[PDB]
Amino acid sequence: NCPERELQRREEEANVVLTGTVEEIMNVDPVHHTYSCKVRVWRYLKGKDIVTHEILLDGGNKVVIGGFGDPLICDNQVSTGDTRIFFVNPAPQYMWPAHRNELMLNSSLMRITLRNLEEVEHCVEEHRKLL
Repeated sequence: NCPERELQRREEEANVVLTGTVEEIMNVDPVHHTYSCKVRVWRYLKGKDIVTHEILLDGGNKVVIGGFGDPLICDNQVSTGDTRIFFVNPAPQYMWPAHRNELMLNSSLMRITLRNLEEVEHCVEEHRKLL
């Protein structure tokens, strides 16, 4: 078993949460031993406004996500054609230019099922109620 933070904590530590399809595996980051992929976004579950103002989208619905293969994350691998729920954050400036204009994976990838979609949306809405 691989220890994973509670859903509550994960939603809290990820400013952007989206669903999408892996279209292409891109380059490797030899320093952190991770890789990036081009992902066609379907819908945002959180942080859509953050992506709109800080990321230059390709073709209007495609983004690059990096950090796959990270040892700190339990479910961290993908192949072309995979569909998942991604918990990510825009890459900080100190990770530029290697990860410039990329969203970085923050916690385990989740499969696309209505149960997962419902639970994640609820956790996002609850955290928003404290507002």
